[PDB]
Amino acid sequence: GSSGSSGHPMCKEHEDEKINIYCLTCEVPTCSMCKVFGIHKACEVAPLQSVFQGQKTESGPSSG
Ligand SMILES: [Zn+2]
Ligand SMILES: [Zn+2]
Repeated sequence: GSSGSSGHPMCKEHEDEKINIYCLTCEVPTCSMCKVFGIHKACEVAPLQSVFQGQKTESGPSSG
């Protein structure tokens, strides 16, 4: 009706990969390998741990 069971979102690229970090730009909970070794470079990932206000992305250049 309205309520129901729901699991955790898994990275689209890696069907079998427990999400480690969460993306902001696109607003999608993706892994880190996709951010450091993927297309999620220009995006802004944060420490899923807490994910407090303010960006924490310094290491890693941003591509077009
Ligand atoms: Zn992204
Ligand atoms: Zn991934």
